[PDB]
Parts: sequence; structure tokens; C-alpha cells
Amino acid sequence: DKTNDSAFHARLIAEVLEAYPDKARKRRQKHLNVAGQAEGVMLSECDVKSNVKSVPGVMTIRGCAYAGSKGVVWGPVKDMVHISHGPVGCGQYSWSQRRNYYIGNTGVDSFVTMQFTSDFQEKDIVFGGDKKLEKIIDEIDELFPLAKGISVQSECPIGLIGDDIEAVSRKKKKEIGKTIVPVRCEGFRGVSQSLGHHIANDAIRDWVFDGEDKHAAFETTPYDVNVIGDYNIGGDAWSSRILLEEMGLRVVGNWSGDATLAEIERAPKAKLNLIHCYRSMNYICRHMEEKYNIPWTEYNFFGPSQIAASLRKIAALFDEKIQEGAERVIAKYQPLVDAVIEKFRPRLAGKKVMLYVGGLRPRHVVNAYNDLGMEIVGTGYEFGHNDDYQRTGHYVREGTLIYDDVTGYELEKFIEGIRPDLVGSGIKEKYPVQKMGIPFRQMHSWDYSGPYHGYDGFAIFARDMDLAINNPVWSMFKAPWK
Amino acid sequence: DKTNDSAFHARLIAEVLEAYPDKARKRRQKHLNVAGQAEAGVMLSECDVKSNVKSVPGVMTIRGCAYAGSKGVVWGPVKDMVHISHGPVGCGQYSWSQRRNYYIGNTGVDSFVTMQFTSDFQEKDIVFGGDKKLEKIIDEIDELFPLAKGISVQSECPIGLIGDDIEAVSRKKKKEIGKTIVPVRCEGFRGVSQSLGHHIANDAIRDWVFDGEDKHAAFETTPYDVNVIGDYNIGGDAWSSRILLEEMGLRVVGNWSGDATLAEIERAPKAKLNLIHCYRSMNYICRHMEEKYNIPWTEYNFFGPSQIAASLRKIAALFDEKIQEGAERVIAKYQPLVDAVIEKFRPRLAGKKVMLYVGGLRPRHVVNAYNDLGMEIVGTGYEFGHNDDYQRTGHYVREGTLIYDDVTGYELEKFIEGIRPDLVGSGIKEKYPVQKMGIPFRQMHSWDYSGPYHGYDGFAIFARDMDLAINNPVWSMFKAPWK
Amino acid sequence: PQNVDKILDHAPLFREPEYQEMLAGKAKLENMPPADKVVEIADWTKSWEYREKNFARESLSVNPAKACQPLGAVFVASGFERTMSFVHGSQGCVAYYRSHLSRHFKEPSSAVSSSMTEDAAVFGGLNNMVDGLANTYKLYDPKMIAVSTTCMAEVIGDDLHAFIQTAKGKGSVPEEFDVPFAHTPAFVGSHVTGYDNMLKGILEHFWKGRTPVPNRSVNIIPGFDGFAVGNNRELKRILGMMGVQYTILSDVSDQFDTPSDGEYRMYDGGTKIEAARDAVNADYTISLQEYCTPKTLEYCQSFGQKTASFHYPLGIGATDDLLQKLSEISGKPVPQELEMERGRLVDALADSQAYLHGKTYAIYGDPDFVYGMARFILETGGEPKHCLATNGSKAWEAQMQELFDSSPFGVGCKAWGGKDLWHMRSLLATEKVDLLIGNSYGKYLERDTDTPLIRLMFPIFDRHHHHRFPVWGYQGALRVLVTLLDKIFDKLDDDTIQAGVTDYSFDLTR
Amino acid sequence: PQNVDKILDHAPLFREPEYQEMLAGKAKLENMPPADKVVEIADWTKSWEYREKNFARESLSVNPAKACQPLGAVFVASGFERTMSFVHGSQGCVAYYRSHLSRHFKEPSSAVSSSMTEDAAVFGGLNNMVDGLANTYKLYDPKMIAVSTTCMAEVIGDDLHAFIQTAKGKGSVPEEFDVPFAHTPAFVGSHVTGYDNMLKGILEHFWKGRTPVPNRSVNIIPGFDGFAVGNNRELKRILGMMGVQYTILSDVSDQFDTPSDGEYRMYDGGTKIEAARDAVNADYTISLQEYCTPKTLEYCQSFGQKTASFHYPLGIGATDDLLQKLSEISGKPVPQELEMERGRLVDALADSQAYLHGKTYAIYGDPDFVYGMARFILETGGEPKHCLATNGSKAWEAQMQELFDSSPFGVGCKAWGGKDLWHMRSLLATEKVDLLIGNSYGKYLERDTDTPLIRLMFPIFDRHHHHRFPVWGYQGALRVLVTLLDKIFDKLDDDTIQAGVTDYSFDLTR
Ligand code: ICS
Ligand code: ICS
Ligand code: CLF
Ligand SMILES: [Fe+3]
Ligand SMILES: [Fe+3]
Repeated sequence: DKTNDSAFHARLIAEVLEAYPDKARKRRQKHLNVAGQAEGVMLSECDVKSNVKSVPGVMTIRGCAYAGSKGVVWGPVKDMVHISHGPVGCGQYSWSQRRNYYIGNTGVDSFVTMQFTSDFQEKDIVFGGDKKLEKIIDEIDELFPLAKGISVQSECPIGLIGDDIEAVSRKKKKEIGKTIVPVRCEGFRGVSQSLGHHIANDAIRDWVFDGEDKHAAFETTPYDVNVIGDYNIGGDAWSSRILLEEMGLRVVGNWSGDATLAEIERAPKAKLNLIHCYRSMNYICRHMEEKYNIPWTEYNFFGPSQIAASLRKIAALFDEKIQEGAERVIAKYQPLVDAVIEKFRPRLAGKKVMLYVGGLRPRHVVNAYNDLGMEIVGTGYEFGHNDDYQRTGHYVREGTLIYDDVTGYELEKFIEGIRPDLVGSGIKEKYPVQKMGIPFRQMHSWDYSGPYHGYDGFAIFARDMDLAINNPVWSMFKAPWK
Repeated sequence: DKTNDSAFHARLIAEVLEAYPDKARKRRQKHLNVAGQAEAGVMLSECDVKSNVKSVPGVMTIRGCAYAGSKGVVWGPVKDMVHISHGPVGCGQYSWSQRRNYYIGNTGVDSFVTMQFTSDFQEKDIVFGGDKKLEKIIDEIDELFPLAKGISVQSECPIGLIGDDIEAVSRKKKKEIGKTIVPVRCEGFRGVSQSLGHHIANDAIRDWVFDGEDKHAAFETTPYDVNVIGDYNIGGDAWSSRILLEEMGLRVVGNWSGDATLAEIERAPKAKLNLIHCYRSMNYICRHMEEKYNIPWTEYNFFGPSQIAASLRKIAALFDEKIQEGAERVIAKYQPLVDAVIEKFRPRLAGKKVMLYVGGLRPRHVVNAYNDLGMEIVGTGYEFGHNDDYQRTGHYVREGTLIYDDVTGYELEKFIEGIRPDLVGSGIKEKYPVQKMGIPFRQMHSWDYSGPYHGYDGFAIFARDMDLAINNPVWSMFKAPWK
Repeated sequence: PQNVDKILDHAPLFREPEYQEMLAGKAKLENMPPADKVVEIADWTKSWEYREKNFARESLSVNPAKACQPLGAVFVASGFERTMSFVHGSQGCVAYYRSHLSRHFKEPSSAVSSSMTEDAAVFGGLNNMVDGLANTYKLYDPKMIAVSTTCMAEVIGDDLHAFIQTAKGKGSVPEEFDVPFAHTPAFVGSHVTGYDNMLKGILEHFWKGRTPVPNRSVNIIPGFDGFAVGNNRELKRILGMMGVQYTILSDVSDQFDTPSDGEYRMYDGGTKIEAARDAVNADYTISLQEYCTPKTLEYCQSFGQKTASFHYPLGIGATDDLLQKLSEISGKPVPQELEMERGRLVDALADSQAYLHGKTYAIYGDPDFVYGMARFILETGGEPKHCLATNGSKAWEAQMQELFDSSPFGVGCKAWGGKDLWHMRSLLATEKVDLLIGNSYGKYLERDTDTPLIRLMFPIFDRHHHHRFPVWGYQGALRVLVTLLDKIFDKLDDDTIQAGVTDYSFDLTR
Repeated sequence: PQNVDKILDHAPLFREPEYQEMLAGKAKLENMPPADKVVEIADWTKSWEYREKNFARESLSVNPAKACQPLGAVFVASGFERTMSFVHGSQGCVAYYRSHLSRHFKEPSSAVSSSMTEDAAVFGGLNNMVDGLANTYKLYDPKMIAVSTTCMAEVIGDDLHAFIQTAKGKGSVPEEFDVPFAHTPAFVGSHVTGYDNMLKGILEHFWKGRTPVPNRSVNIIPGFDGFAVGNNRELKRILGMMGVQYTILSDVSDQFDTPSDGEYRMYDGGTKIEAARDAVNADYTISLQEYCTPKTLEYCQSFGQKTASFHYPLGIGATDDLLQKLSEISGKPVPQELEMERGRLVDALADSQAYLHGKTYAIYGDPDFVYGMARFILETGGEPKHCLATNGSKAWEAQMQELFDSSPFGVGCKAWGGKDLWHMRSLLATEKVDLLIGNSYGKYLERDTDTPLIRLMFPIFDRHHHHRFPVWGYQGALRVLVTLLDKIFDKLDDDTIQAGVTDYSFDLTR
């Protein structure tokens, strides 16, 4: 019944490490820690190893570079046809499972919630798939004439058999007069979704930006921004966009949720890149800073603390007019914020949460939970890098359990030991946690709800956490005769 | 395997009669017969069957009551009146929206057909009487259903037994609310069947609607104005009939009572001729209109192309050359449809044998439509037909046809089991036992939720439905392959 | 026009241009109100002002959701072995009862009438009873004839017991043949009251004057149940798993679900006559529907039985309560297989509860059904806002209030006893809810108020075969949960199916 | 705006006026085609001319309805006692397989990867196998580890048998520990092929080198089945009633339906390892899905077993055929309780057949499902006009043609093997049908072509818990029948619900 949280977390680490054979144990030990007291402001200090190979056989939660490129970066771009290039599986499992929302007539002007594939058969593996790919491109040009560009998302066999998709892309671009983007996101590359992000960002650079300007007529304003790294999960980017426009900015493009190829192409015309997902798109921001002198800045639209801070931070880079717009937006939504807090904070305050998500949300959502009086007692990333773990110290407190590339065994034991009031993670984690009698909310798909970004999203976030935790189902777990 | 049909039918009669105690047997024996050869329109057969007398207790008659005949049949379809089922809650619950007398309306706002309105008698109503409750009800209807043009009061069993005076209520409230109130004494203890409800209901139209000042003095008449009398628009049957009558050149002033309004009924005495489909239910008001207004009436039949063509020609002959030419043009217009129906379905149906049992009209009226598809009727009968119905039946059925008046569940089961027809056409209480026997069944009241069957458009649907019941894979699955 | 290659029946046929034109021509002479007046009155019927006037009704009932006693008598009698329901009174009644049950079950329903006519108002119905029972007995070979009454027979005041004895004296039926009887007046209560009256009459016939030889079995009375076929099979499965010694009193689950195999079975299954006779010996009688059995349970108590009543047990907690009661009676534990069913049901609810939490409902039907359904709704985090039973009493309103008060999700909620579906329409129009749970008559409420209907209450006339599957038990609760979810997911998809307008939310996974 | 009293999430939120205005502003700068061009192209994609170009595709697949082999391998391995699926190759694959299964079942799905990376293209995956098996064995305490492959492992050509033997030589797992393996290349066949390959590898592991001790039992392989939970329980119920001696080979019905009771069970139920070992002794092996088992049945025949395959038996005749075959094997008659279920099913079909005769369908899915569903449709008097299986072969097309030819309702029906859902969309747009039977991806066909979808094929991601109920057996046939009828009746009511316009046909009884 009584515990010292930091020490109890350390004991859980010792317990799980004892379960491994020696070789795996030595690898895993560097990925598990407890946040320490810190020496803008760092709340905690943490050394955790990250962004290295997974250990075989341990039940990692990670995905691959193809997920990071096709599933994450490219797939949401609505007016392109994305070919899942290789056998049928990858593009079947990833067909419409990421809720990167868009407005379009699917199959006609927009192609997101579809699978396009080269459906490799054994002949394609033996003889190569480039001729098939050329034909595929012709078939797309004919049957999907309003597609503005085509991407080629390489699955595992492409690089293994020596196909030359870049040659195909050059050849067909000249023939059909539409951008063709070859992406080398084969799943054998890297260790996770992360390298897919970076490969995909480089492909935007190399095959979209590295081309003649198609928007010479674009009229610029002093307040033109790109939102970079908001994939519009459940409309998150739309609930963010409204605030930015109310403050007085003009959003030239939002990468890549609800994005069109034209929006991506125009990005170098903006005055500033606002980056939400640092992990997935910092690469292209760094490039745009170097090549076009466009500065970039990180922000956070989860919960009122972060939204207000973000609006102020962003506005301070412009002028007094936009600074005033920030204050006006914060004031406009204060009655909503207060209403959400008054309704839900009494129902949620004091509850403890464990998180596990990919590259951003493991830190980014923490202050939204704290705005409802909830505390984070464990967090971790599937594929965060050292610079994500360092940023996490701005958000989590001393004593928080930290787990990089957590294994199914570890995370089970940690949840069973801690018994948090709520777990926030993915689909592979949801059902075992609920069977334990612990509330769970999906932190990728938003459990088919959302948006969670922005002021309108904060109300939904609160509602969803409350309905998961304060529900009659939990009281029915134990049969009355047991 | 080999039989003489008339003799076999007579044996089945003997077989069922042996089942009864003596008292009931002597009653039932007069209601069962085999159609005889007719004396050398045309009578195909002759027979004598007793009809329109009380049912024997305990035998499982199929009949309903006078309230069904009045509220369920005649009055209930009238779309812009509120019909109060006056008495306890049951009658109007069971009869709520079960008869498919179709109409166009906004129900609850300008039309009130598919609803139950009731005085919901409780014990205090039985002990003290329900007239004061009825007065209050009328005021509540006037307030909550302001577009209703009139109110009927459909008496259930207790009303006449406890001595209520609904006619006094109706007179009083008509003066207060300025809308027609029609009190109907259709209590179920009256008569022996639905039939007397028809007659009581017809009298009520005569006495409470056709009374008083002409509300339609401005109506402009034409030489071709008719009322269609006794078509209750089952699945749209009246609409499918109306189109033909209008194409031929007639103007339909009112159709009684499917999709009918009170105004249409009130204008009926302005027409030139009453075209009666259901003779049983509405001959009474036709006879009245002939006597009081000198409006002649004539019977017709819109089931199947033989009857439709003969009906159009018969009706047209009463008017002039223009209408006669209209009849021929209508018949020619639909001949390609008729030929298409016959070509498709007659090869699938010809030679099949049918048994029917329905209320007051359809046991004869549908027979020629079956015959148009090559099907033969081997048994028929009426719940509540009168002698004049059995006589008219001889124009449609052939010698050897088994004839059953007010048939009992026991009788009809045995007759079906013995004859094993290819199809049975009867009601909802008959449907499921017949199918359990492995015999196709089509509802001949509700049309099994299909229709229309009247008219040329209806004939295609009729054929389709008979075919899909008989010629479907289910029957071949009845016997398990290991038995 | 009609076309043999794609035949148009009523629904599409009358939308054809020639029919629309014809019907527009007819409308010009109907003298119906003009379209703008129809809109004005329709809107007014959906207002608060109309609601007030509607709820001030004192005398008129409109679209009540209840039937008369004898329907319940026919129903309960039909659950005894080779038993024919004989309704002493007017024959129109019987045509109606049989048709009502057939349309719900898609099955035969057999019952007979004594066919009383107007002359019985003067002379009484003695000869109808004597001759009727003779004819029924001989024609239909029943093991028992269960006599009830129509409202005319009640008003005339025929002495059933004396008539039945005279019938025996005249040889209509053998002296020892069982002819239990009950008064079932349509102008008291509803069909649930007739169920209770008829069942008491059957039990009194067999038990009167006897001393019990006590045993530890439990009698179980299911009540008037549109889902009797699936429910009683589920009940039996549960009882079998627990090893409880029981007798079901009135089981219609075979009667209303015979095979189509070339034989028509007029009768099938039901409570054995000797089991009904031996049921006096049980120490316990339980009723699964309080309102179907109060007179019956009082009669059981008169033989020293201990009784308990439930309210149409749906969902986790109501099923738990029934099983614990069975366990207490029998001394047998709940077996592991049933606890696994329970845990699987909890898993389904936890998996799906994001779609159920905060949903608002209107619920109507018989009093036990409404209570049971409301309780299950509260377990899902839903709000049973408008609960209504035309045959629900003030005592039932109080029980409903105690249920609402037991959960924070009961805070808006009200129970309306004695109100009808025209009252319900005003509730739905003024205080909108997500879903309506009821019977087929509710489709008019769906049409009028755009509130989608889920059919979970008798009668279900416009969907087929739902009665074959259970709603009781953990298994039935899982069936109900999926029915609710399917309705929600169907609406969500319909709300998000418009390309480039609402389909941003047309999610593949939910 | 947002409102805390009635919170709007995505679906209603983005229809608020401020969002509509914002999105109209965004559209001005997107450079998307103008509305009239969108209409022109959309209409063209529904034309015969487009259909012709679409069906002339040679290389591009669009919206195929199949998965890759390893999904089937994971599925079949998950049906053995305490068995962990170990997919040698790239880990992204395993995240995907597990998520795909979890979204369909609303359950955990456990599997591991050897986590091969780019290093293995040069050096091979030996250390991934050795270390991986050591880690899986120690962490997850399996009784058996079933090894399959991803496409990279196939291209690289790792020698599984040697790697596993080396792993044992290094002490990764005990020498006697069961590590069956199979090659499951994504670029051959589909998920059904992976099921077959993996199951053959499991049986080969246990049977190789043995001589049978013949017994009269029958092994039963259910195949890759979205309804496995309900179906296997129904199969067991039937087998129990018949008294057949059997072993089910791969039973996932507990594994994908564990309780929520405070314990997470990583493993539950499944074919016992000793039962799998003893299965070699059976004289008969039957497969309920031909296309999931051909290599497996050939292997069974190599031990002198007699084999039979079925095609996802749905409905009266297919169930009859299965029972007659079980009766032939076992020498036991079909018991009366099953014949009663059959006769009740025939009753339901005869009661409802007016709504089913002449209905037209499109049907897609796995080859056995499509065949079985088409056969059931033909028994109802329906027309399986457009049948399609992306993973259906020419031999399957021939079997479908034989099925169509067996019934007058099959005239004009066609079976399209190797075609995808974009092909299906052109069929639905040019030759309209009443109903579409498929999986959740078919919702896009419902949207694009206004053809209502019924979900009876894996994966079902947008409805919950359907997998818990059977579609096999007489009981499952009755469930399917009600599902079809409920869809038809819901549409009939929707078509007739507009007051004073279409509601002349809004019948209370259907
Ligand atoms: S892109 Fe990344 S795993 Fe930054 S790959 Fe992943 S829609 Fe996660 S924590 Mo799924 S780096 Fe986005 C993500 Fe975060 S798919 Fe979404 S939820 S904010
Ligand atoms: S009114 Fe009569 S029983 Fe003539 S009471 Fe009955 S809608 Fe029948 S044979 Mo139901 S005299 Fe009409 C009838 Fe015929 S209700 Fe319908 S089908 S043509
Ligand atoms: S890492 Fe190949 S077809 Fe694809 S699911 Fe696999 S067996 Fe099947 Fe994996 S998901 Fe794909 S194949 Fe590689 S890139 Fe990532
Ligand atoms: Fe039936
Ligand atoms: Fe689950």
C-alpha cells in the first residue's frame, strides 16, 4: 500500500531486467530509467539510450521505414497516388488505418483512403519490377487523371533485388508531365518508423523542391507560415489552423494532413515554419532554413497552457498586431477553457497516467493532462532520438518511469505494477490493458475521436479521458459471488 | 394417385363431418358442397350452400366481427377523419394499421388512418357509462387534431350492452364543434361476422353524411362522372384501377373508401354512375343512391386481363362512342404488358391447382386472373358471403370445385392436406400452417405486403408473386437428405 | 409504367410519373388542407405549447402501447402441453388475438371462441360454453382447455364455473378433463393482467385443496415475452449449467417455433400438465416479470411458497442477481463456464463503451421490459431519459425512480406511467434523444421525429425472426449490446457518407 | 463553436460555420480541380467506357481484397496451445499483422519478429534467429514457437531449418522444444496460402518419420475465418450432438475472445500440442475451406489419410453435406435435435422468402467464403451476380461456374478471380445490384455506388463483436438470414419514410 515512486519504478526496472537472457538484458538496461531531479525550464534529467536496433524476439511495438514514409509523411497528401511498391501486404495493413483527415472526392480528386500496389508476384522478384512499375504509372495516368503526382513507396524487396525506381521516375515524369517521387523507404532500412520520416523528407527536397517553380504567381504576405508536422488526426490540423488564422497568420500549407502537392511546392515562399511534430519533419525545416533562410520554431497545441504559450511565442516573432491577435484568441477561448476545466477537472484530478507513443506525443500531451489535474508517472517513445528524450525533461517530473522502445513484457509488468488510472498508447496495447481492469485511451488514433489539438480539441480530450475512466464498466469486472 | 375430383371432394366433406359431435355436424353439413354442372353472364356451375348464419361455438372459425367490418373495413380508411375505437383498448390495437388501405397524407396532421384513437374503457366507464368520457374525447380531438374534418365513433362490444347514447353525444357535439360526427353501432355482438358491420357502416354514411345541406353546390359535373364504390386500395389497388378509368375518359369523383376524404364521400350523389367492385360491402349504399338519387350502379372486376377488358367494355357501353373508343384504346395500350406477363409467367404456372378462402368478394373475384395464368381453382369459399355471393360464384368456378362456407380450422386443414394444391390463397391465420405442410401460400387479403393486384399494372405483380411463392428453392429443402 | 423485366410493386410504382400526375389531379378535389397549413400544423405538433396540451389530456388515448387482457391469457395458456385457449365471448376478439400473435412470431396461433352473439345479452352464454367445449374437445384433441373471457362475457356476467360444470354434466368433456378458467376483463389493466389472471386460474385448478409435499425445486414464470422463444431456451441452458431443479410454468418456446418439415403441429412442447400439478410442492416460485404475476405470486404464497420477482432481467447486473438467487435456492455455485460468459460480456462492453457513454434514450413497452432495458442502458453509461409504459402504474414509476437514483447516469430521467405513444411523440419532439427502444409501432415515432428505432419489445411485426434469439442471460445481453452498437455504427456511417462533404469522418476502423 | 454542454467531436465539429468558412478559404489555394471537373470525372469513372479501361489493367492493383501470407501464418499458429508466432524477418510486418487482427477481433494479438535489418542482406539472419528464439522462449514462456517469414527473409534465402538447429545447439531453446517452421512468401498467393504453409509446417514437425496407429477420428481444419470465435463454438456444439470423435487443428476461438476480468491472458485455449502430435493417427482429415489447405491436405494424404474439402459451409444444403460427411465418418446418425434446428431454419426461409426471391448481389472475399455465400444466396432465390475474389484462381472460377449452373438463379452470374475492389466498383456502377456482401473495405463501394454493404467477411473493422456469433451450422445460417433480412427491411423502411410522399408504403407489418 505505501511506496516511494521513484524507488518503486527502479524496482520494476530491476524486475523486468531479471527476466531476460544476459545478452538481451545488457541491451535493454540502457533503455529503461527513472527521471532524475533537474540541476525553457528542465523539470527532470534523464539519460536513456535511444534510436538503436530492436532486440530480436522481444515483442517491440515499433514499425518500419515504410510506415514512417508511406503511412506517415506521404500517404496523407491527398491529390497524389501513392504506390505501395512490392507485395500486397504493406499497403493492405496500412490502408485507411491512420486517421489523417482530408476533404476530397476519393478515387476522383483525392486518393488517401485507398491501396495502390504493384502486388509483386514471384516473377517480379526474379526479373525485377521496373517494367511493371512503368506500366503501373501509365495505368494511373489513364484511370486517375486528376492525380497531380505519384509517389513510389518502396517495400522490403525493392532494394534487395536491385530495381531502379529513380530511373523509372525520371523517365515517366517526362512522359506524363506529373511529378513522380521515388522513396527508398524499404523496411529493412533503419530501426523504426523514424528513418522513414527522414528518407521521406529528403524525397520532398530532392523531387518536389528541386524543380522549377510552379507558383511564380503566388502573392505573399508578411504573415505567411507553413504548419509543419501536423497530420490532421481526427481534424487536429483544422482545429489548429483556425487559431492561427484568428491570430492573423495565413497558413500557406499544412504538412501533410489535408495537404495538396501545390501546398507542399509553395512552402519555400513562406516567412516562417511552425513545427508541431519535431521528430518527423525537423529535417526539412533545417533544410529550408539553410537553403531559403526560412526560420522554424517548435510549438505545442495540446491543452490551454501550451496553446497560450505557443500562440504568444509564435506572435512574438512577428509584430504588435499579431501579438495582439494572440491575446485576443486566448481571451476568446477562455470561457471554453474554464468550462472544460470546471466540468472535468474535478472528475480527473489526482489520477495517474502512463503513456507510450511514437516520436512526439509521449511528451507533447503531458501538459494537457496536467491542465486537468492528471499526473504522468510513466512515458516513453517507440522511436524518439536523444533530442526527444532531452525535450521530455521540460514536461515530466522527477520519479517518472521512462522506457525507450519498450518491450511487450516490460510494458505489461510496468502497467501491472503501477496500476495507473489510465494508459494512453496504441492499438496493440489497448486490449490487454482493458482486460486488466485499467482504462485505456488510444494516443495515436484518438480511439476514433478527436480532434485533440487546439481549444476545440481540449474539450474533446477531456470528455474522452473522463468517459474512459468514469464509466460503470470497471465496477462490473468482479463477479459479485467471487 | 388416380382420383375423380368431384367424388374425392365429396369424400373429404364426409371425412370432416365425421369428426364433429352430432349437433355441430348437422349445422356444418349445410355449409360444405361440391359445385355441380350448370343448367344447359354464363353459369359454369350450380350449388346450394347455406351462408350468413351464426358460427358454431368452439370450432375455430376464421371470421371476425361487425367492428372489423365497420371500423376495419369501411370507415377506417377514410383519411381525413378521426375514427374512435370506442370501448376497451384491444379492438383498436389489433386493428391498428393491419389492413393495407393505402392513402396519401401526413399522418397525425391531415390524415389519421394508421393510428389508434380510443376511449380506453376502464371499469368505471362500464359501471357509470362512457358518454361523458366520449364528450371529453371529442373536445380533445378537436383541439389536438384540428385538421380532422370529421369524427367517427366505432362502437366496441360494451357500448350497446351498457346503454350508452352515442347518437345523443354525436348530435350535441356536432353543433358545438361544427364537424360531422358519425356514431356507428358496430358492436361485435351484432350479426355473425364482418358482414353486418358493412351494412351498419353503409347506413351510417346514409344517415349521418348524406343528411343536411349540400356542402358542394359549386361542384362542376361532367357527363362521365363516376364513383368507384368498394375498392379499399389494398397496396394501391384503387390507384391502379383509377388510372384505367381515367385513361378511358371517365372522371372519378370519389373512390370508397381507400384514400377517400369526407368531401369525396359527401359528393357521391353528384355522380352519374356507381361502379361497384366489392358488391358485398357496399351494395347497400348503391341501392340507396339508386332509390334516392336515381344513380344507377354496376358491378365490375379488375382482377386480370380477361376481367379488366370485359369490365372496361361493359362500363363504356353505358356511356357513348367516345368512352367505348377509350376502352378499346386502353385495352390496346396495355396488351403488350399483358402479353409479356403471360409469356413470362404462364409457362411457370399453367396447370397448377389453387385453393382459396377469403371474406366476401375475392373468393370468386380473383379466379379469372388465376385462369389467365393457366391456373385452376379446385376449392373456394367465403368467411361471410351471402347467398347472392355463392350464386355469383357459379359464373367463375367449374363443376367439381369444393365449396366451403365459414370453414372451420379443422375442415380447411383436412381439405388442404387431402387435396395438396400447388398454392393456397387465404389469410394470415391460415398462412403458416399451410407452409409448414410444404404447400405454397400467398395472402389474399394483405397481398402478402405486395400489390397492387387490381388493373394491368397489378396483373404483373400478381403473376410475379404467385410464381415466386410456388417456384422457389425452399420447397426442395423440406426433406432432409438422410431421411 | 410497369415492366416485366423489372416489375414495380406499390412502393416504386406510385412514384412513376403517370401516377404522380393522377394523384396530383385527385388531390385538387379531395378538399384536404393546403400544403402551407400542413406545415404550420405539423410544426405546431412538435412544439412545447402542443406538448402541454397533449399532456393535459384526460380522456382520449392515442396510439397506446398495450393490448387487452385476453391476449395475455391466450399467450400464457399456449405454454402448457396440448392446451387450447378457449375465449368465452365474441368471436371477433379471437380472430384478432390469433392474427396479432401470428404477425409477431411468423407462426400459427390457435385459439377458439364460444361465439356469443346478441342473444346472450338476454339469455346468457350457457349453450355457447356447453356446445363450444364439446366441439373444441372433439375437433382439436386438447389435453387441457383454458377458458378466458371477452369484454361482452364480462359485462353479461356469465358464471364460468357453473357453465363448465354443466358442460361436464352434459358430456361435453370427460368429468376429469381439465378446464381451468379465468375472468379476463379488457377494461381492467392490460394483456399483462390477463397473463396473471389466466395463469392463476390454471394453477388454482390444479392446486386447490391440496397440501404440499415440500421439495426444494423452484417454479419459474417467464411472463409475457416477445422474445420467449430465444429467452426460454437461454434460460433452460443456464439452469442446466447450474444444475438447478426447476419447473417453468408456461413455456411457449416450442409452440411458437415449430419446424416446416411437411407436418403442421397444432401443439408443441409446453409445461406438462403433471408438472403444473406437482408445482404446488415447490418451496419457491419466481417470476421474471413482476407485472405479469402479482395475483399468481399471491396465490403461490397461499401454499407457503416463498416468492421473488424480477424485472425482465437484461445485462450484467440483472443477470448476476438472477444467478445469485438461483444459487441461494439451489445451493449450487455459478459454474466456471457461466463466469467465462460473464467476463466475455464485460470485455465487449469495455471494448465498445466509447460509443455508448452519454447516449440518450427513449424506452417504452411493458413495465418490466422498460425497467430492465433502462437498467441495462445505465450500465452502458447511457441515459434512459424518456421511459414510458402505457400499462405502468404509479408503483412502477416509483421503482423506476429508485433505479434512476441508483446511478449518476439517471439524473435526467423520468418514467411516464399511463401515457401513450402520442405523448411519447411530444417528448421526442421537444427533448430530443439519440435512440428510441420499443416495438414496431415506434416506427411512426421514427418517421415523425427522426429518432431511430431499435425493436426490443412486443410486437415486432416489420422485422422477421428476432424472437428466435435471446435477450436474457449474458448471451442475450451480448446480443442486445451488438444490436445497439450496430444501430449506432449504421447511423455514424450514414452521417459521414457524403463524398467531399461529410466523409472526412467515414472511418474504416471504429 | 465548441460547447461543453454538448461537445462536438470531428464529425459535427467541422460542419460548424466557422470551419466551413475556413475550409472554403483553404480550398481556394489548394489547386484542386474545379467542382465541374470533379463531377465530370466522377461520372466518367461510373461509365461503361471506364469499366472497359479498368478491366484492361494489366499491372496496377487498386483496393485489392487480400493480405500477404504471414497474416495467415500468424492466424493459424495462434490456434495452438501456448504457441507464439515468430516471424523471421523485418519487424514492421509484425506491427502490421498484430494491428490488423486486433482491429477485427477487438482483442490482443501477440506475435514477435526476429527484427532483421539491412545487415542481414549481407550476412544473413542467423543471429536474429538464435537470439530471437532465446528471447521469445524466455520472456513469453511458450509451449511452441511457430516460425514464419517476411518477404525480406525470403529474398535473402535464409535456411530456417539450419538456423533453428543452430539455435538449439547454442541453447536458445531446449533440444526437445517444438519450433516448427514454414516459408511464407508475401509474393506468392495470399494470407490463405500462409495459413496452409504454416499449418503444414506444424504438422510436418510433429508427424515426420512416424507410422500411424490408425483410429477412426477425424481431424477438422477450419481455415482462415473472421468468424472463428462463433464458428468454432458452433462446430463443437454440432460435433458434440453427433458424438463424433474429432480433433480441430488450429482453434483460435478462445485466443481471440478472452474475458475482461482483471487478468490479461496472453494465451488461451487452442489445439493441444499432444493432440496435434496424435492427429497423424486419424483416418480422415477434413478442411472447411479448400483454399486454406491444399498443401496441408496433400501432406495428410502422405500418411494415408482420406481427405475432403468444403467451401465455407453456409446455409441448408452445405450444412446438410457437412453433417452427412460427418455421419459417414463416424457411423453416427444426425440426431433429432439437429434435425429440429434444420426444420426451424427451413421455416424461417419459407416465412421470409418473398423478401429474398430475385434479390441481386455482389459478393467478395476469400474464395471459399465467396463460394459458400453464393450457394446460400442461390438457396434463397437470389442471384449472386458479381462474385469476386482477388485471391481466387481459374480453378475457383470453374468451381463457381459449376455452382451457378446448378440453379436457375445462377444464370448470368460471373466469378472474377484476381480482380480487386476498383474492378468491383465498375461492376456495381454499370450493372447495379441490390446488396453487396463483403468486408469493411466495401464501405467505400457503398459510398461510391450507393450499394448497401453487409459485412460477412474478414476484416470487419467498423462494427463490433460480429465475430462472436456463428455463420456456420443451421444456427449460423439463421443468423445470416436475419442479417440479410434486417438489411432489406431497414432499406424498405428508409425508402418509405417521407411523410405524404413515400410513406403510403410504410407498412407496420412486413
Ligand atoms: S508523425 Fe509520428 S506513432 Fe509525429 S510516426 Fe506516428 S501522427 Fe505517433 S507520436 Mo502513430 S512522431 Fe505523428 C506519430 Fe508522433 S503515426 Fe502519429 S500517433 S506526432
Ligand atoms: S371489403 Fe371485405 S376479408 Fe370486400 S371485409 Fe375483408 S379489402 Fe376480404 S375478400 Mo380481408 S368483402 Fe375487401 C375484404 Fe373482401 S378486409 Fe378485405 S381482403 S374485397
Ligand atoms: S518491414 Fe512483405 S508484403 Fe509487407 S507486410 Fe511484410 S511480408 Fe507482407 Fe514489412 S511492412 Fe512492408 S514487408 Fe517490409 S516495408 Fe515494412
Ligand atoms: Fe414461422
Ligand atoms: Fe475484446
